[PDB]
Amino acid sequence: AETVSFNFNSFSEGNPAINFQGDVTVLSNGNIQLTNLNKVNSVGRVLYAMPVRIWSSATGNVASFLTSFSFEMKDIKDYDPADGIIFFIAPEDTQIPAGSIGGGTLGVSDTKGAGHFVGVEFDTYSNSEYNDPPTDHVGIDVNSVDSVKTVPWNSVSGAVVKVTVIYDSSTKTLSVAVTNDNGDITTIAQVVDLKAKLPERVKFGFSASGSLGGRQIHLIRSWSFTSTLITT
Amino acid sequence: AETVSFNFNSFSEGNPAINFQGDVTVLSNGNIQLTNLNKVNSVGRVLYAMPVRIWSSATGNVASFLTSFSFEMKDIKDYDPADGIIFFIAPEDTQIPAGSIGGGTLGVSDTKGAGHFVGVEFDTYSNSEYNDPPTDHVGIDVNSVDSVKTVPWNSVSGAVVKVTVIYDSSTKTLSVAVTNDNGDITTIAQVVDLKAKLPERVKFGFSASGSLGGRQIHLIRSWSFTSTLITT
Amino acid sequence: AETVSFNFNSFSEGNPAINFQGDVTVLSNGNIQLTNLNKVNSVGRVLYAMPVRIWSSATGNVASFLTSFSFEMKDIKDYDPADGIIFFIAPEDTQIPAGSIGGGTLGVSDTKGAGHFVGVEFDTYSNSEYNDPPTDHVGIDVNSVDSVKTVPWNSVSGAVVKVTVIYDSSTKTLSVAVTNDNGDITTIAQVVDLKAKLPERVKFGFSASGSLGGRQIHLIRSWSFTSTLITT
Amino acid sequence: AETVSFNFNSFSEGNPAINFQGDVTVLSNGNIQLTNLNKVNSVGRVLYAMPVRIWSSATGNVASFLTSFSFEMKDIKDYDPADGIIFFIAPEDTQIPAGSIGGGTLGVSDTKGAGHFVGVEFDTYSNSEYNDPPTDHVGIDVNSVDSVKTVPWNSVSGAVVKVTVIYDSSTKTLSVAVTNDNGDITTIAQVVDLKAKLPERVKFGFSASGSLGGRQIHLIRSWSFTSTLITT
Ligand SMILES: CO[C@@H]1O[C@H](CO)[C@H](O)[C@H](O)[C@H]1O
Ligand SMILES: CO[C@@H]1O[C@H](CO)[C@H](O)[C@H](O)[C@H]1O
Ligand SMILES: CO[C@@H]1O[C@H](CO)[C@H](O)[C@H](O)[C@H]1O
Ligand SMILES: CO[C@@H]1O[C@H](CO)[C@H](O)[C@H](O)[C@H]1O
Ligand SMILES: [Ca+2]
Ligand SMILES: [Ca+2]
Ligand SMILES: [Ca+2]
Ligand SMILES: [Ca+2]
Ligand SMILES: [Mn+2]
Ligand SMILES: [Mn+2]
Ligand SMILES: [Mn+2]
Ligand SMILES: [Mn+2]
Repeated sequence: AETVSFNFNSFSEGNPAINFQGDVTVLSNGNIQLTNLNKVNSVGRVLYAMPVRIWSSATGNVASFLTSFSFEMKDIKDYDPADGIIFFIAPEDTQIPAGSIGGGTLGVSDTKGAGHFVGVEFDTYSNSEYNDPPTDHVGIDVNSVDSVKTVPWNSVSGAVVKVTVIYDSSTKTLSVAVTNDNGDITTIAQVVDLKAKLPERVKFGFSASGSLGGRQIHLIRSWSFTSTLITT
Repeated sequence: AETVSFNFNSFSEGNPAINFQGDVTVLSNGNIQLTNLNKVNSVGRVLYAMPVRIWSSATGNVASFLTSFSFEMKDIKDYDPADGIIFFIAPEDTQIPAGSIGGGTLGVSDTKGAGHFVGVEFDTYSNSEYNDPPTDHVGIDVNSVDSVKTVPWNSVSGAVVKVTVIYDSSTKTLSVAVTNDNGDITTIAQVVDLKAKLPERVKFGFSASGSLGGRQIHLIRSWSFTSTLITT
Repeated sequence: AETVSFNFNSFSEGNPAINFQGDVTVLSNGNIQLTNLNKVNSVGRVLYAMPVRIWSSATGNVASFLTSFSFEMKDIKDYDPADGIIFFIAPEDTQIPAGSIGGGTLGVSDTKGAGHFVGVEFDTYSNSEYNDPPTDHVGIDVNSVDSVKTVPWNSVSGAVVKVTVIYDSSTKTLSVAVTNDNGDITTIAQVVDLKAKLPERVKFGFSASGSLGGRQIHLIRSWSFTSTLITT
Repeated sequence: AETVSFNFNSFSEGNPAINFQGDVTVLSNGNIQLTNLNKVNSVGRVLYAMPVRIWSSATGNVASFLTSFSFEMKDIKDYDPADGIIFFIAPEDTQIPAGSIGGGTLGVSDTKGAGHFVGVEFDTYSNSEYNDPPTDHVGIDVNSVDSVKTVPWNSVSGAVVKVTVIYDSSTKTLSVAVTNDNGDITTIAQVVDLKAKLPERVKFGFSASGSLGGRQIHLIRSWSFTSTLITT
């Protein structure tokens, strides 16, 4: 079997295993701050440097994975807490969209909200142009920020949130479990054929964005991942 | 929302939060040993004392849950390592089947392998009478030990295994991620409508069994659980 | 360590984790109203269903706990605002006293004011037969409503009151911090050996009562609790 | 009554309500980092600017207070995680000791471990010269880092810890409740006569320190406080 696994309790700038793109910054406490609070239409993204092979054209197998991470979003004075964080999977050549308006595109799509990626979003702002639900929410995105499926959620300022994601190759099911600060959990699952939406080699990472009037702190505190592809 | 959550790093006999049924024993190290190595057709089960309400007839909602636990199986001299452990959900009145033959019924079904429960089994013995696969395996069981779906696996003696289970109420999907000793992960997912197979109030627990010639150590080391039911 | 913890932001009738005794009712907003405004000598009690083990006869250890809750008392027309709320700890078999006269017994003691419990009372009526102080007050009760110790307080109609309680096993000190509507805090502490007054297994809950002429609204809005017993 | 209350969800440099002393730094996420990871014998302290009157020479009363705060300690590469954090109360003229060696003095005492303060310490290093216990611990300090009383504890890297403290004027009891990451709580209480150890006006704050080889991240995330002195 082909297995890739890593664990980050703290991040550091200069670690060859991580790729920073945009306004990403590494705080003294090891946390990653994705956006710059003083920039208009800010966008920051962090990726695992090494491309992971999620499927083989030789065998036809797709890999399974288990990943968990914790994040924190916090309100800043005078600005609307926006726009949110997104865990995504994209081709190995992925770069922040050219002329990115930040904001509701979460730093992964164009102005229409289209792009080439698959991901789970923790959206803290209702963008009517992308058909966002009227409340904070978690959603499964397949090549667009106009979510395929969403579920009501609640973002608490200064709260450490924990997430666990499981992808089962056989059923092609992607399920997420979000453990809120108060103990409550929120789940969402959707069938996504990674083999038909993405290429053999891909990169995993997080992205966040803001606008002119919408800004807040987007922190990534830890991240562990394991994937296994049956090579036979 | 209605949330139930608990965390067990070590177990102790005398804790009103746990129900012991059968040959269950609590070791000095805080571990739970499910079966008795000196008994024929031994059976031991441990349940969370408080019944959890997984669905409401009033609203029609089903709860979502996230649970993780670690176990260990170890070979003993002269006996075949059998038969395995099973994480199950059953009605609040659940008791070890009358005249239980232990063995391949995992302590949850009658001789035909039928019963009233939903669970995930870590089977270390191929019982042809229940249509078991020819190797160790993980399987989803709905009211029977003749698994609805299974996936090849490998039980390593003396190895601590970790499991994470997510049930999404919306899709009614139950997904499991098993992290082996060597780092590799095994997953299996299946759609199970809990509202149609079980009653409003249920109990969660683990069960293990042996036979005359099949016996091994079955240990439960830790267990954390959280469920949330939307009451609206 | 043996830890029991729960959190209630809202209560609902039908939740197996809660035991209702007496005139208790669950409002549409999730609050619990303890007494019935239309009944003479009304009494209502709510308990956490699962019995908690506060001490072990095996080791000799007593547990420590931290609990916080918020309540509201409101005046109704023509009736004297009485009699008050009481946070108590009693044996697992605890029931409203037979032939309870409600009133100044707070639904936990007999006519002489004796009973088997430990609790903190927020008394809004001076009952001279139980040697009550001449003003509203908070008191520590050990098997009697004739308080071991009391401190002047002031009950404000329609005001949300917050309370935090800490019990330190080592010193066997029980301290209470009451945060009034206007910001001021009131505290009271007393040494109470739980191991000598109560049995190994107990139940936690609140109780309220009224009389013929004394009636008012008694609301419980939220409640969180955590206890840890060192099992070694 | 005389009441002083404040609440900090995030800290900012430039807020006249806070006094920074030493290597204190305010991160972009609003957290306060007490020590400098690149300095030998680093020391950082933060105090509430306004002096609080804990007792009156006119009446003879002592104030009661309820305070809660959350912190985080994190391991850095190559350095021993030391030395810890301390919540303290000292005279209004309090300054970092002259020629402070940092380390085991927690930035509040001289080399002998003597000083003029009262506080609760979260010690992550056993300094034999101050008679420290052999494990991590919480302790009550009265004018010395050679704790009057301590209790075993465990510091988990990257874990958000919550603490609640209550001081009852009548009994002169100070009790602390520490809620660990895994849910368990730790408590410690001690009788301390504030009126005989400190002057009428004092200042509240936190302090942290490191040495040459001992360094780690010390963060203060939030802090709320309320004190009430009966003026009559
Ligand atoms: C006016 O633009 C909108 O501003 C919001 C905050 O107010 C969000 O950032 C949206 O993404 C953005 O489109
Ligand atoms: C006939 O006994 C069989 O023995 C095995 C070990 O050999 C297992 O325990 C099987 O369940 C049991 O059916
Ligand atoms: C005449 O009965 C009294 O009524 C009061 C209000 O007037 C309180 O309820 C007292 O407990 C009760 O003894
Ligand atoms: C010899 O210096 C010591 O270093 C330790 C870490 O190893 C701690 O910092 C002690 O306080 C300090 O006294
Ligand atoms: Ca949005
Ligand atoms: Ca079998
Ligand atoms: Ca009274
Ligand atoms: Ca020390
Ligand atoms: Mn969205
Ligand atoms: Mn099987
Ligand atoms: Mn009274
Ligand atoms: Mn110490």
